[PDB]
Amino acid sequence: SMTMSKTELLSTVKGTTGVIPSFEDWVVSPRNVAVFPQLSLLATNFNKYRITALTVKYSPACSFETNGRVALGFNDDASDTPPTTKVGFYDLGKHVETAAQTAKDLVIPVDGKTRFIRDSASDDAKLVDFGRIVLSTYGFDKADTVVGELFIQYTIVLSDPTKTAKISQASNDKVSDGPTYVVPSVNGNELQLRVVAAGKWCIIVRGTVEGGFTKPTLIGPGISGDVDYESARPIAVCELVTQMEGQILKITKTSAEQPLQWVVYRM
Amino acid sequence: SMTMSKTELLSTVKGTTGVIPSFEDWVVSPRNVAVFPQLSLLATNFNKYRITALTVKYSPACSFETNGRVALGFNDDASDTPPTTKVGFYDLGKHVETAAQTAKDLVIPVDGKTRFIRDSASDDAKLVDFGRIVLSTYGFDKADTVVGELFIQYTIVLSDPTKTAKISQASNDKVSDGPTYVVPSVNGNELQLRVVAAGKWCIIVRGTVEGGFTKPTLIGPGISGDVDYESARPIAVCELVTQMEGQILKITKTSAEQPLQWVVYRM
Amino acid sequence: KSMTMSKTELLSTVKGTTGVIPSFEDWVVSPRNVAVFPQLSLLATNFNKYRITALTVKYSPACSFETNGRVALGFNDDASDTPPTTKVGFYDLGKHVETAAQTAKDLVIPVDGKTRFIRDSASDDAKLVDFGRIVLSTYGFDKADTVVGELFIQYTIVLSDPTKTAKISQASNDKVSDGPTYVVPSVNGNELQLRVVAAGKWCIIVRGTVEGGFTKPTLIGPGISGDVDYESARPIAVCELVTQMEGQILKITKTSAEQPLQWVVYRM
Amino acid sequence: SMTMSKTELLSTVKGTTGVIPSFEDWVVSPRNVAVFPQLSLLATNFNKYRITALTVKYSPACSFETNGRVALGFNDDASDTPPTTKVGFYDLGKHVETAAQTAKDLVIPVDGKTRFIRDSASDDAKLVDFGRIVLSTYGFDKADTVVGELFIQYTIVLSDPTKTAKISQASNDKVSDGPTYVVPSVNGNELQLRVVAAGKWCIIVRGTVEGGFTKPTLIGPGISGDVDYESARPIAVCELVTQMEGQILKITKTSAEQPLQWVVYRM
Amino acid sequence: SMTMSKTELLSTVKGTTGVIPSFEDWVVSPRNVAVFPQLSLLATNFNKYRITALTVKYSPACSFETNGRVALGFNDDASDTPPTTKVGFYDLGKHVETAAQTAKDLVIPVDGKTRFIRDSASDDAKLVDFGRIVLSTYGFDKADTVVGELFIQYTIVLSDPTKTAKISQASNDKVSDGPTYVVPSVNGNELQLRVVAAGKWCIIVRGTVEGGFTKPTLIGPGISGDVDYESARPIAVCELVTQMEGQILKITKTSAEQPLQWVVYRM
Amino acid sequence: KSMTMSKTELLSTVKGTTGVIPSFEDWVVSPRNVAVFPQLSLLATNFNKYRITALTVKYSPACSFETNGRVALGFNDDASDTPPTTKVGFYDLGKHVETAAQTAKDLVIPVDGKTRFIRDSASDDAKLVDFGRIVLSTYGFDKADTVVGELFIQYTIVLSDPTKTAKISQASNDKVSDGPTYVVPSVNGNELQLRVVAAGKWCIIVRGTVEGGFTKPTLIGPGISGDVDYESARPIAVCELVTQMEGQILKITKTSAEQPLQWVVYRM
Ligand SMILES: [Ca+2]
Ligand SMILES: [Ca+2]
Repeated sequence: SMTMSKTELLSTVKGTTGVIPSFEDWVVSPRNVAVFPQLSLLATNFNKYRITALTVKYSPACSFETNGRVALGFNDDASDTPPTTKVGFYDLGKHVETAAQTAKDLVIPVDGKTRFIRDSASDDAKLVDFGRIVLSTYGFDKADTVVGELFIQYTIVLSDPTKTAKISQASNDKVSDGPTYVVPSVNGNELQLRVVAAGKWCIIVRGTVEGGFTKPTLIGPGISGDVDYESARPIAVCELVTQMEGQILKITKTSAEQPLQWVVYRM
Repeated sequence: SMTMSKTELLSTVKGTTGVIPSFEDWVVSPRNVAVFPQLSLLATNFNKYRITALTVKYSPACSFETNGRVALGFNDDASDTPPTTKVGFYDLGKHVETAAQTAKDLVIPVDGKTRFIRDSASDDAKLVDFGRIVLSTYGFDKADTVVGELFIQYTIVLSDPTKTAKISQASNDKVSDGPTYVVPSVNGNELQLRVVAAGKWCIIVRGTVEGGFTKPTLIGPGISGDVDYESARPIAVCELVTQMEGQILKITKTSAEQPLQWVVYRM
Repeated sequence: KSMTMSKTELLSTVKGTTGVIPSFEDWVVSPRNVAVFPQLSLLATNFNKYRITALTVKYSPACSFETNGRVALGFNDDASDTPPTTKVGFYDLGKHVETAAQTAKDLVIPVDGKTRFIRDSASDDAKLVDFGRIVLSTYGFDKADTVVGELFIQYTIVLSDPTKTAKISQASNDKVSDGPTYVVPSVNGNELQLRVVAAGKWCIIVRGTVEGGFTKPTLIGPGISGDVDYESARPIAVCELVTQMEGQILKITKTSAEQPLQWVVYRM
Repeated sequence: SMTMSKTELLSTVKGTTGVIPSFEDWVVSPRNVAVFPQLSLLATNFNKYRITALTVKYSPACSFETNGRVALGFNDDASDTPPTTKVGFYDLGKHVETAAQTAKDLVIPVDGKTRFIRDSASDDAKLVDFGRIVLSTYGFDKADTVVGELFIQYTIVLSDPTKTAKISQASNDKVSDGPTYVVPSVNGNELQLRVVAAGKWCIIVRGTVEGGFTKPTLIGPGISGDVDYESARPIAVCELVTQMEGQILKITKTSAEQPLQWVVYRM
Repeated sequence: SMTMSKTELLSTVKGTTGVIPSFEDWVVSPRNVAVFPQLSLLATNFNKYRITALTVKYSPACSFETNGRVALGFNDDASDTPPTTKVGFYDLGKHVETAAQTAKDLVIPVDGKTRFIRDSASDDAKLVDFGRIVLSTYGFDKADTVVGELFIQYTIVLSDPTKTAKISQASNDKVSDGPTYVVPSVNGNELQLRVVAAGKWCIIVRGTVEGGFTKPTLIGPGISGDVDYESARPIAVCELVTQMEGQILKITKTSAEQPLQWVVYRM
Repeated sequence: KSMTMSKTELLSTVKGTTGVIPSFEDWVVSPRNVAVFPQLSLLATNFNKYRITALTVKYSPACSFETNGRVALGFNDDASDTPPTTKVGFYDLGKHVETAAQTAKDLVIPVDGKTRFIRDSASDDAKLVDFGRIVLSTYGFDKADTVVGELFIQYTIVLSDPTKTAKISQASNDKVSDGPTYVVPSVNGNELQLRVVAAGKWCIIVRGTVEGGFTKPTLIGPGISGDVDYESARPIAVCELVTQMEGQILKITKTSAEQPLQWVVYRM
């Protein structure tokens, strides 16, 4: 029985211009790297968890002369889909809105329930996950631009130690019994790996042919690293440092090539 | 910060012939992978530790006809030289002796002292390390034959949470500031990477030539995996599984080739 | 006997940092570290032990209008562990505090009741002698080089074991220095860098073997000026420098034939 | 003056065939190196001792197919003759019997009497010595084969601090006023120095001729070291390591040569 | 846990003429023979020590009509260098001065700290050593001449018994893990071994050639012994008795000879 | 704020003097004078004013048998007036005390309640800044060089006006120094003498114009040792000295063609 209390960096908050609503959601399970960078790592060694305390804090990093609004909401059951309308968010159990340049906390309620830590995709969200967090942004007069970050302050109890869950993520991960460090999106012959959280990582891309795929490319600011590429027996070894959520690795293969293979290790 | 109790596998025990004692030692430190395969991982998230309970147990697995002595000893002064004489060993602070067919437990005494956990070789062993364990054997009928294993039972309390440590080991680490997953051995153009403990690993070997080094080879029963080799820009991606301590990855290079680079990740 | 002092001192001047990538700065808390205890360091020279009873870092803004940016402070009591390199790493520290550029914030470092030896040299065991390390981080600003605010340390220490005065000059004791850590070196092959820890007036002397020995040294940094007296005969340089901000650098490159150079630093 | 508790190695135990008992004895005295290898050293700094706890434990190391009896006995009258008969042995004050595969402990009783520790043979055994221990074996299938070792567990309190005793042994000591590290045996021109216990020693042999004696030779498994020999002014400097009791240094001399001189230092 | 109280002879005090200051320093660690002749020997069997009481007593052995002054000082941390100016000594934590013909005590302060007994040169003085003693002499009107001696009166507690540290000192002692009985100083082809403390010793000098080195010579009063020399295979066996600190063994080799070898045993 | 300190320090070691002619030694009482305030001088560096409330000089003998000799102490509050040269002159001082070699004696210097500025440099008005001058005198001994006793200063001072740290290095400011008076020079035509005021570890650097400039410097005194690094190319000397008693001397002789040499002194 291990009790942890810490305030970690959850995500960066960028402004939203326009009129159509913009949403970002999370989930809340200690297995989720996107939410608990460090905690997820400790979580690999326990079967259960119980949250004693939980608060999401919005910490502005912009001037007082900044327009815009930031809203946070929480939902009891992770199985329900996030809101897709500004009305839905508001009909949600709890929500808080604040001016972009003003700090504000969302203190999430806690049941005494102790539950299993999710093992795979086929697990029941209602039984294994805690809830879901939602962020919304509007009223800014400048596109993507950081205005603040939100930190997660928690106190959860890990228990029932067990064998260490798997630490690497692979292309052929059956039932996603592995962690989710990166999420892929395929657009024809172009492949995109989106690094879910900030951190140090190592990704290995492998191919069949030889022309296979072109040397991969790093998309977005806040991502740097070393890309070791070798055409013959298409292979790339990328040692990256993502200093922000959602950075991108882009690889383009030949129509000749079969879908690419990859693994991600935590550095 | 909380406590943790588990009994992990430490090492297998092979026979030794003759009246002349054969030794093995381990320095007790939470970041020493060799002693705490699982725990070492957890330990990379705290600055201090305090062991409250620690006992080493020898568990036989051999036939009752075996001959031989198996003895355990502990010295709380990790900086002092390991014994060399049979008397040297028995003159240690605390020791226990038994026959190969008979189980025995060495229950180590504890100081209530809380201490910083080692960041690198250069930290003072007397300030950071708990002590040293010593295995001694002799009098067996035949050499390298397994006769039992020894497990480590503990209860330690981690504290002073902090920034996560280096999780990967590279061929150019700052005075052992990274975990020691593997220990290199060189004699000419032949390189050996001794894998410290049982587990799942991924090792990457790089060169700088074309024929720099030949496809690497696996030594020892209980080591297996895939060795993905490519001569052009000498590179090998070995995804291994080791069911026993001290297994070996052997790689030979061209007299022309520069000394190799390697990195080892936890799988 | 033993003395107890309390004082506030300027720790640093904060410059803006551009983009999403964090910039870091760190300080090791030790009574003889001039970077942190300008005046106290002198006094500290006459005792063997110290105990900190109160310690706080304050950030005070110098801007108030349209200035965006994050300013964060963190502390780590394991003075020998590596400094952070990642936004994540930093926030995972034992204690940290965040703020926006135009809003003041304080970091109160927790204190243990431990009395410890004051560091006599670069080879002392940091875990035994140093109190901890302080870390500043900045990123997210629009303008590159502008002063945004200042950092102050407010302390209360107790000096205690009296002895003969310690060495006041730092000298290259063939890998590792000898006295107060005025400068920290880093060798990069044939090139040598001496990082002058704190702002001040200093005098450094570099020596060699071979007459060709090393090239005339160079000053790297916006806040380092001085007079360099080079003599390529018996390889020697006498530099009287003026650092007006922490971390400036003195660069020297030697001949592959030349042995590792030696040096000394006097406090003017 | 303070107390001390330790369990030291006493001797190895070899088999004995036949129905006729084979014996071994040891006189319990803190300066008797044979019984207290380490302690004997400490003991050279006090004038008195008092044993509060003493137990001899036999620890097997043989296969369960071995045949044979192993028995231990104690007699608090060190001056009395050791037994010769099997009944003689079992009629002793306290004894314990066991089989070669089975561990057993002889727990010796204690008088609270505090006594002077022996300075030399001439001191009255009844006034100075604690008693005598006896090992007996018989019924084994084959002769000199090791079957276990016996350790000595004690708790004694030293007192009446004084001037340190002689630490070296010379070939011309005043009625055993020096430690007995070695015991000489002579038959003609052949000299044997039996090394009493396991340990590190340095023996020096001197002659008085030119060819006085040949380079000395080492007898027994578990004895090793350097023998630095020089014929002109017959001299040998042997730095040995003995991993077992009763090892032998053998030196042969010229019929002309005078009986040799030797000195033995602790290493 | 052994508690010792004894008053042993620390050193001889000789007069100092002239005007330039004269200093002598010690250190204070039970491993230091120079300070604890007998105690150092017992200390070889324990890992830790704690000083309960400590006083240095100056005991004059000269007439009342003797001019001169004697001063003693102590420093908390053994890492700091001894004073090199009369001002430094005086700025020291504690100091006491007395007339040469008058007895005087220096009672050193004690922390409750229990620390490890130094194991080698690479140990941390601040963590493992107790402090440092300094002696100064001046105002005498006759050169080297004994005027008194200083005795050390202590009460320290030895604890955490372990395997016996090494007892001999050798030329090739790596990291000085051995005791320091003698300190060498080389002046070209002349070698000097300075016997640190009074006591009985045995030193063995060995060479390569044959002319190797001339029969060694004893320098200083208060040193006598037997020197057994043999030219062929340069070897010397010296059984000495130093009745005072700093006596000297002098050996001169040929330019032909390589640096000499030697070991020192405690007699 | 302001601090008050009390401490006893070794002032000097007394050697016997032969004959009827007196030997003299003097000290100028000033908080930044290392000769008198070894440890305090460092602290004094952080204030502007001081006030002495208690001051005593003690002579303690080191002999007791057949040692003849007079030992006398005197004080003068006019720190700028010349030191005595005559037995008479000395005894005509404001306050003096006499004793025989084997008998201890104390001199208690009277105190005024004046708070004054601490001397920032060699050109400060002694009457305004210095407290006074102490004088030792000896003569009448039978043996020439033997230590006869020691001198100690026992004081209680109040430091008070806090400011930025003062200069710690002394530099030849073209006739008259700049910082603490570590050394006092006297030019005798083409020869220059630097008298090192107090025992300690020091580093001195001498420079010139003409390549021939000046001869390699010499150490004058029984208690001065060190390493001199001479380079007759660009006339320069780098001396790392060790004075183990007050008043040792560094001698340098220059070319008649050479301009007055310049120098600096660092405290190690
Ligand atoms: Ca110190
Ligand atoms: Ca001023």
